[PDB]
Amino acid sequence: MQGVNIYNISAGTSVDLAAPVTTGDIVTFFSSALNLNAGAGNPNNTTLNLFAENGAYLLHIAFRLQENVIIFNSRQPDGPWLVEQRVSDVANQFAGIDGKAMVTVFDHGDKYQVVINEKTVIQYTKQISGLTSSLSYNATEETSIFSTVVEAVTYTGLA
Amino acid sequence: MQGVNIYNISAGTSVDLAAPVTTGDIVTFFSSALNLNAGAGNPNNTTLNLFAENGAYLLHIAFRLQENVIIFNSRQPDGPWLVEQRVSDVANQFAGIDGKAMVTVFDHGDKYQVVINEKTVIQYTKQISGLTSSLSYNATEETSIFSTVVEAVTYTGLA
Ligand SMILES: CC(=O)N[C@H]1[C@H](O[C@@H]2[C@H](O[C@]3(C(=O)O)C[C@H](O)[C@@H](NC(C)=O)[C@H]([C@H](O)[C@H](O)CO)O3)[C@@H](O)[C@H](O[C@H]3[C@H](O)[C@@H](O)[C@H](O)O[C@@H]3CO)O[C@@H]2CO)O[C@H](CO)[C@H](O)[C@@H]1O[C@@H]1O[C@H](CO)[C@H](O)[C@H](O)[C@H]1O
Ligand SMILES: CC(=O)N[C@H]1[C@H](O[C@@H]2[C@H](O[C@]3(C(=O)O)C[C@H](O)[C@@H](NC(C)=O)[C@H]([C@H](O)[C@H](O)CO)O3)[C@@H](O)[C@H](O[C@H]3[C@H](O)[C@@H](O)[C@H](O)O[C@@H]3CO)O[C@@H]2CO)O[C@H](CO)[C@H](O)[C@@H]1O[C@@H]1O[C@H](CO)[C@H](O)[C@H](O)[C@H]1O
Repeated sequence: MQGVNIYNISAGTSVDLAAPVTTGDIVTFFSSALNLNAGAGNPNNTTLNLFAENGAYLLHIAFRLQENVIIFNSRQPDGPWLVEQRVSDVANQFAGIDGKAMVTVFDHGDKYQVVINEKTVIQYTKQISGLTSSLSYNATEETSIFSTVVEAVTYTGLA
Repeated sequence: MQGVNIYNISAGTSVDLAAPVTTGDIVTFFSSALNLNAGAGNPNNTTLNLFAENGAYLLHIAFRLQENVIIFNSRQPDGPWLVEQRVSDVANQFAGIDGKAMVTVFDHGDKYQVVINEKTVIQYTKQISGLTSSLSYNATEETSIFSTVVEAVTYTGLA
């Protein structure tokens, strides 16, 4: 049955989904703030993650202002990071809207489509497959580009 | 293709969609406020609408505090209001979240599934079919249960 679930992710924490995200489902992260002038990351300023049942990082979205790039990657929980995909000009991806932002991920089965507000910044070919059982938003209190609490909304049972 | 579109609807206005919403698509209205003590409507306090290309109300969602009900209906532009589907106890539907709210509409072709926050309030069997080409949020700045501006986010091209 189609459903909507809402989660409040505080910076530096994760949440387990009550309804898993699989092929055809959607997850949108909402930030009630946007600080594109934050200091240097360590190396990341902000990261958004979708975890599989087995603990794998299905999709890792990392925003690095200092390197002016958004990174997309995957990795096993006990393995190394795999092949990174990069999008240049972080600030430009959020152009049009200020004071807040929205990041959407579509699980298309063999790929993850990431959209910043209304702009699809990448069709990321999966390096690791499976359904998402957990999410996390990692960042410090001083250098995150998003608010202290990031809200995640999932639309599941779509297919 | 799958896409995300954002619209800011000021009370009493409507917007034409850049991407029409059809079977398998989703639209969520976000309110940055929630006043269940707004007072008696005239008769409605707030309405959210999905219009067909010809102006027909495909889905009319009316929040009526004085009657303590949420009304769902449809009608042709020159026709009478059709059969109302009433959900009682407005406060219960928004329970769990204060200060704001979100109303989601799933277009399943034969029905419109409406979800307030995480709670599915109705599986509205359509009385009129067709694609949604426009949306509206109607209310006065005096008695609306939502903020002056409501943001509509559509997820289209899903099917
Ligand atoms: C800290 C950092 O920026 N890490 C990113 C890394 O950048 C490389 C250097 O970092 C190390 C690391 O700690 O991972 C340094 C280690 O000594 C290296 N290990 C070994 C055995 O040599 C690793 C290793 O080379 C990579 O992991 C291989 O992929 O890299 C980083 O210090 C260096 O920074 C430059 C800087 O850009 C330049 O301006 C300055 O003048 O010199 C500095 C030092 O040379 O750049 C290195 C090359 O990139 O690069 C990897 C990708 O290759 C990652 O981006 C890594 O960050 C992780 O990325 C993950 C997602 O892919 C995830 O976001 C993690 O949270 C990140 O830490
Ligand atoms: C103003 C209102 O509440 N309208 C809703 C209506 O309420 C009925 C009475 O309103 C009329 C009307 O103007 O529509 C009065 C007309 O004289 C009636 N027409 C005829 C030919 O008799 C119509 C007609 O019966 C209906 O349209 C048929 O569906 O109804 C309203 O005055 C009456 O008020 C009661 C009050 O509810 C009660 O608490 C109080 O103690 O006594 C009052 C006087 O008796 O209540 C009537 C209830 O039927 O009812 C219809 C549904 O039957 C709608 O709810 C209508 O509101 C419209 O709803 C639409 C969606 O379905 C849409 O949201 C429109 O914007 C609403 O105006």
